[PDB]
Order: sequence, then structure tokens, then C-alpha cells
Amino acid sequence: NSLMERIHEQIKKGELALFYLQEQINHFEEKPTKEMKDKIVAEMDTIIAMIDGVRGVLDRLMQRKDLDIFEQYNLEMAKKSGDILERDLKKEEARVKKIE
Amino acid sequence: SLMERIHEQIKKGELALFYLQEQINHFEEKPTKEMKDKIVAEMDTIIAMIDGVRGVLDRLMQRKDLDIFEQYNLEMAKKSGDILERDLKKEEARVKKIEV
Amino acid sequence: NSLMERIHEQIKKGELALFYLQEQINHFEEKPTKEMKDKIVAEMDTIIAMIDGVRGVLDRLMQRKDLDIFEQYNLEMAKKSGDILERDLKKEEARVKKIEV
Amino acid sequence: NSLMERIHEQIKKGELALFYLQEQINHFEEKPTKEMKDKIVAEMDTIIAMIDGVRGVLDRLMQRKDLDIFEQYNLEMAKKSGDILERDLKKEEARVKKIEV
Amino acid sequence: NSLMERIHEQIKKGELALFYLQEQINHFEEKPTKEMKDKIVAEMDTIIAMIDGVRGVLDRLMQRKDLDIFEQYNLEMAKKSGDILERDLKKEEARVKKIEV
Amino acid sequence: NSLMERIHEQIKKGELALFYLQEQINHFEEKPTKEMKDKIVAEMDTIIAMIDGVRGVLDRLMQRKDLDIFEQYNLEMAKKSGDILERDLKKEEARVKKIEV
Repeated sequence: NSLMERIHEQIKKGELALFYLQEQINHFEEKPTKEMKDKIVAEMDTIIAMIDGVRGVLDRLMQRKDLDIFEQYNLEMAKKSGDILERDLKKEEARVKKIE
Repeated sequence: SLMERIHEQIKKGELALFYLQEQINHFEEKPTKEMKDKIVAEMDTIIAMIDGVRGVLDRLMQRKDLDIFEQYNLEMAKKSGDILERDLKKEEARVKKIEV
Repeated sequence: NSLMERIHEQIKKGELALFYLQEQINHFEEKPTKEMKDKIVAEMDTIIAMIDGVRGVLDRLMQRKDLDIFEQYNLEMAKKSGDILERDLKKEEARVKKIEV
Repeated sequence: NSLMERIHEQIKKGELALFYLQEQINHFEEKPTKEMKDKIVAEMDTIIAMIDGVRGVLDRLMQRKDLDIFEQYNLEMAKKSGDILERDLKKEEARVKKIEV
Repeated sequence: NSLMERIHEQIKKGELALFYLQEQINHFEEKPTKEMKDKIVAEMDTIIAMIDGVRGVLDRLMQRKDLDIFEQYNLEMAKKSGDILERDLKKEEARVKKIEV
Repeated sequence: NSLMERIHEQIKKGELALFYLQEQINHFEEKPTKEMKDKIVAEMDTIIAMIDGVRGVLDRLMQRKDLDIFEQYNLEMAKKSGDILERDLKKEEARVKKIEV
């Protein structure tokens, strides 16, 4: 386990939070409102803010000597995942701003 | 797609946690200074990631354009967040308090 | 909290579910889609079927002859509030069904 | 809306009703009497019975198709948290009966 | 309504308190305990305090010049009701206190 | 026994006092007059003054130390119902005054 299941449920929320953001964008495109843009953009800057600090924490943990071939892999995957997401966010966010 | 990749990446994050658990299980068998140092170092990183997300929630829970449903969903995520982080912190202390 | 803490938030969810329904109806009047009509109605019938079930349970408890005046009061209020909510639901569901779509 | 304003007030009343039950259990432990246990158990069996009526409600919805991602997830948690809540209730009730008088 | 029905409810609240009080005293007489006595005395003191406060308001109102025969009578009755209630409450309070625990 | 009965009828008086007022306002519209207007004004004024005074008393009571959640809630509701009532009174009176007489 339950100790692990707890974390999983918490992570699943973040995933659904992205789906929701995607829905907000969809609703925005339909009926564009400056008020909604302010919301979406802020939220996107929020997610990016977290990833920024998170990446740092990872870069530090990877500079250890204990990490084995398996542990090293996981960290590299998490670091890359954050990169992929943050890139696809700033790219998407920039598009929203371009929407008149 | 992106969401298809986010889900795939998230699944890997789960498998990573199950591995950490097995190294804790292995540590209960042969409590050593080396493994303990690694585990603790990894538990710190995880807790930090949560503590970080915790700070992101607060920044959002201050806006005005938040309907009752969004506010509630966040308050729940934060309440649950503090619970999970509190459970992990107590779990780490139990690890840092073991002899060889 | 203990059980009361959980029971409380559990009831809080019910309150939100209502406001959520209000939104379904509020937006339904904007674009009367029969696809949503069949959906909303189903939800209302579910809640009503739940209330009707709760009443039967409240009636059995009120049958006891060892409840203090305050306990009797709370049971009457609970049953009454349920009776009120069901009135407004059936009167609203009837109006919704009238909207062609 | 006055209705939701009244429902909200009723929730506050029901909240006090639950806390009042808490006190009953407290004093019950202090001075364990048979007659009190009977009423407390009956009151909890009622609270549990209501939850059983909630599950049959959720299940009926969790089978529906026109539910989206968010709606389906919200109910799924309500059912899980509901099961745990009810489970904890039955456990709390057992502890009460165990207190012989 | 959403007003007169709400008022109707808040009115019955006063009677509920008194009825509940009479039950507390009854239960106390059956099983006297310092905990309950102190609780009953505290409640009565508060209720009495409310009567004393209200009496002041009623007296100030009687001074009004634009009062007709009706409004004036209603005040006298409301004033006498408090006089009776407080007179009986104090007698019951003195009696309860004298009960050995 | 005669006390509770007296308090009960003392309750229905305050209830009728508002309905009787509502009827006064009704007939007034049918045939406006500077006399009924001055009377109604004084009537609605006195009631408002009462609510004001009672609130002040309710504020003092809440400052007591031996109060419990149930006593605090009763006071809160008593003060709340006083606000709503007076609110409609102040508004309604305005509508009454702005009537061509």
C-alpha cells in the first residue's frame, strides 16, 4: 504494498491534471477568452516551474558513485521524461499565446 | 501523441519504485553502511520531489478563476500530498535508525 | 477527526455533485443536446432512487423508543431535507424532459 | 440559490449529529450500559446501511457509457474511499460490542 | 417561502432546547453525577442570561411612542412569558443544585 | 405543562405577526395612503429594532465560556435567522416607501 500504491495514486492525479489542461485548451480554442488564457498559461508555467527544480535534484543524485547500472538507468529516464514534457509544454504554451 | 508517451514514462517510474522497495527488502537482510547511504539518498530525492510539488499547489490555490471543482480537487491533492510525504518521512527515519 | 473526518468529506462530495449537476443543466439550456438529456435524467433518477432508499432506513431508526429529543430532531431534519431535495429534483427533471431536442 | 443554501445548513446540522453520536460512544466507554450499546449499534448500523445504499448507486453509474475521463475517475475514488470508510465503520462497531456490560 | 419556513424552524429550536433540558434533568435525577449537574447548571445560567437580555430589549421597545394597542400587547405577553420561564427555571435550578451527588 | 403550552402559542404569534404584516403590505398596494404608509413604516421599524437588540444579546451570549458546540450553533443560527429576516424587512420597506401615495 500500500505504501507504493499511495504514491501511484498521487502520480496518476498529475497525469489526469495534464488531460484536464488539454481539455481546457480545447475549450479555449472553441471560445477564446483572455481570462481562460491567463489561467492556462499560468498553469503551464506552474508545471514547468516544478520540472525545473526537479531536474536539478536529479542531476545531483546522479553525481553519486553508489548508483548501479539499474539505478543509473531510472534516473536517466526520469531526467529525459522531464525534458520531453517541458519541451512539449513550452511549445504548446507558445501556441496558445499566438491564439487571438 | 504526447499523452501516450507520458503514460508510458509514468509506468517506468512505477517499476523504479518497486526496485527501490526490493533493495530495502535486501537491506533488511544485510544492513550495510553503503546500501543505507544510497537508500537514504534516494528517499531524500523522492521526498524533495513531493515537497516541491507541494509548493506548486499553493501558488495555484491563490488565484480567483478557480471554480469550486478545481479548488476542491487541488485541496484534496494537497491534503493527500502532505499525508503521503509525512508517511515517507517517517519511513526514512525508520531506515536511518538501523545498525549493521 | 477519525471517522467523522472521513464521513464529513464523504458528504461534502455529495454537495459538490449537486452543483455539478446544476452546471450540466445550466449549460444544457445553452445547447439542448438530446445526448446530454438522457445522461442528466439518468443521474437524477439515480440520486432520487438513493434518497428513497435512505428514507426507508431513517424510518426504521425512528421506530426505536429510546432516542432522546435531540436524536429524534436530527432524524426528522434529515428525512425532511431529503423530502425537500427530492421535490425540487422531480420538479426540475420534469422541466428538463420538456425541453425538446 | 436558497435550496443549496439550505442543504449546506443541513450538512452542518448533520455534522453536529455525528459529533453528538461521538459523545454517546465516549460516555458509553466511561459507564458501559447495555441499553446504550443497543442504541449506538442501531445508529451505526443505520449509518452503514446508508453507505450500502451509496455503493449500489455508484455501481449503477460506473456501468454507464457516456461517462468521460474525469467523471469516471471521481466516482472510482468515491467508491474506494466509500468502501474503506464503511469497512472502518464495521470495525468501529465491533469494538463497541466487544465492551461487555 | 424560503423565509417563513426557515423562521418556523428557528422558532422550534427554542422549545427543543427546553425539552432536551428537561430530559437531561430527568436522566440526572436517575443517575446523579457532578459532571451532569455542572452541565445542567451552566446551560440554565445561559438560558436565563438570554431571558434577562431579551427583557431589556422588550422594555426599551415599550417606550416607543408610535406603538398601537396590538404591538403594545404583544410586548407585554412576550415579557410575561420570560418572567414565567425564568421564575420556573430558577426554581428548577435551585432544586437541581440541592440534589446530592 | 402550562409553560410549554404558553411558549408554544407565544411562538405562533411571532409567526402570524409577519404574515399579518405581509397582508398589510398587500392591501396597501391596492389603495396607497399616507396613513397606512406611516403605520407600516412604524411597524416594520419596531420589528427591525427588536432584531437589532436581540442580536446584541446573542453576541454577548457567545462570549460566555461554558458554551459547547451545540449551544454555540444555536446562537449562531439565532443570529443568522435574525440577519435574513431583517434583510428582507429593510428591503421590503424600501419598496413600500417608493410607492406612489
